[PDB]
Amino acid sequence: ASMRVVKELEDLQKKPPPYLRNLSSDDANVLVWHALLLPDQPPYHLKAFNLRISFPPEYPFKPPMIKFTTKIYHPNVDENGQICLPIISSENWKPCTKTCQVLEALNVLVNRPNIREPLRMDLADLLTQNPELFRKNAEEFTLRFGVDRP
Repeated sequence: ASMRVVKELEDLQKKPPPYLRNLSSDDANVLVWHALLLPDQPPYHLKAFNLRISFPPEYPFKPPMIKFTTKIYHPNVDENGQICLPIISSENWKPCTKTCQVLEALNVLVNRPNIREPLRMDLADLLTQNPELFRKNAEEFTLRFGVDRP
């Protein structure tokens, strides 16, 4: 479990995707990772967003758990950094799924909001109905809470 996680960790730190920075495991726990996500989608591209990836002791039979620690204003994340990400839901989780694929799909989600099945519906509606107003909302919130962009 820690054995699988460490090698996944090493492989990603060595060859990171461009949208993933400061990938490292917690000072103490090897089954918790932290990373900055760098969205490209305005206005989130102004800041970087830190996330906590937790591996359960059962991993890879059980799916890992991702949350944002940095606050983000987004249709698909709640105020506590929670997300619905199919690839790591229990319904869908497959032990042969790697963490890099999890991270890829999260990057996709952040970049391309799912308006059909959102976490924050008002936000989904806003984004469909007044994209420019959404953008102002997300921007102020990004600038206010975002980690500086590398």
